[PDB]
Amino acid sequence: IQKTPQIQVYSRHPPENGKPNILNCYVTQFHPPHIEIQMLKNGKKIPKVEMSDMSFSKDWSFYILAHTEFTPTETDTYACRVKHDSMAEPKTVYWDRDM
Amino acid sequence: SRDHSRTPM
Amino acid sequence: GPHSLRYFVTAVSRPGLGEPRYMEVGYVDDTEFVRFDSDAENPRYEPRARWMEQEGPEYWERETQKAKGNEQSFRVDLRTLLGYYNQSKGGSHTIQVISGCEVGSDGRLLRGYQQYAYDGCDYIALNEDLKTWTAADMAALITKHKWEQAGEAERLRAYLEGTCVEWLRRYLKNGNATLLRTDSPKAHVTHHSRPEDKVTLRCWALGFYPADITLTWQLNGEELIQDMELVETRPAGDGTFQKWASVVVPLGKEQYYTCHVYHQGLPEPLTLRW
Ligand SMILES: *[C@@H]1O[C@H](CO[C@@H]2O[C@@H](C)[C@@H](O)[C@@H](O)[C@@H]2O)[C@@H](O[C@@H]2O[C@H](CO)[C@@H](O)[C@H](O)[C@H]2NC(C)=O)[C@H](O)[C@H]1NC(C)=O
Ligand SMILES: *[C@@H]1O[C@H](CO)[C@@H](O)[C@H](O)[C@H]1NC(C)=O
Repeated sequence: IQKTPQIQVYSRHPPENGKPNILNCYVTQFHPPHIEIQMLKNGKKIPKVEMSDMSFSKDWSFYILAHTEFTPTETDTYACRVKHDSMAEPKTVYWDRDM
Repeated sequence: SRDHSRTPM
Repeated sequence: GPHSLRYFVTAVSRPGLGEPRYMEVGYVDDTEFVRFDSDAENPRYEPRARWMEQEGPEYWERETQKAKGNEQSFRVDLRTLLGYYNQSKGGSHTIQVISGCEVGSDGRLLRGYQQYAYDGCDYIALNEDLKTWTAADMAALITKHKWEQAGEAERLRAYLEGTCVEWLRRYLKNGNATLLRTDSPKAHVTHHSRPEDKVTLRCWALGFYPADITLTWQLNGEELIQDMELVETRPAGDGTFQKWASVVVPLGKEQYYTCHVYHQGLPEPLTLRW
């Protein structure tokens, strides 16, 4: 029952440079449960990342949220990197401030 | 509060 | 409205790497409130919601002891299922359980449930009558027979109608400021060009609670659920949720499409245009 994870990256509030916000990486619809999730700032791992909201859907696939507080800047780039058996190489999804 | 003392599978 | 208490339990074996990982996560409605993770040093049940500060030290000690006992029961189940399915001891397998109850606005039981899965597929589940079981295959039939002989459904029913309901009522009382609140969604529309003479219109709904919400796109008063693209409602890191829905429209005709947002915190649905 191998299901490839859907990876979504988004902020709590519309991005505004200089103002505190929260960055989220929601990884969903996957199985098996073993998985590696990392949030990155300018390509460097972010230290204090909280894991929360772990649950399963009706088809038993897993869901989990990674999030951290952050203050967006004009130059800073953010992304979420995920490693799971359903994929050969790790997948990196970038935060798109204009989505 | 969680359940407990369940019958094994 | 109705409220629920749900526990998501997972046990995952890892041959050659020690004992299985065991996790329990509890929710009252759409709010995570407690958690247990066997991989944390000094594993104990921990609060995940501010209002759980209202429980005394005895609560945490008792829940931790129960979690440790449950962890051991699932370690045994993982071995038992290898036998039922005639599988090797070198592969990783997963057991999942969803357990809980739902009550109405008056606090009376509406429904109870207990469903199990093995390696991501239905295994056994308690029927709505809270008296009989539904087994998905012959392995689960062995479990069904064991549970019928042991009176497991009666034991479980007592938990669902008693303990589960009583504690859910207490959690709703203690966390009323958080659980009975309504955060209204704030919406806006983004626009994106496409290769061919068309554009993508995306409607965003932010900062709302509870999670249930409806986002739709309309044209001439007709809903476009068929041509709509969206994401499942998702948590935003602070106890609120967000969602978006999009549609592709012809360039120059974006003014004919409207986004409609329906939610508990919107006395009158929102209507947006690009
Ligand atoms: C949320 O409920 C409180 C009542 O407290 C609850 O019951 C306690 C026994 C304990 O279990 C708490 O943790 C529970 O939250 C409401 O507080 C009362 O508010 C009224 C006026 O609004 C005031 O006259 C009372 O003195 C307050 N009770 C006390 C002494 O704390 C609170 O208003 C509720 N919040 C909302 C509006 O959702
Ligand atoms: C279990 O697997 C072995 C090896 O594939 C096979 O020989 C044996 O017959 C199986 N047992 C069952 C369920 O009959």
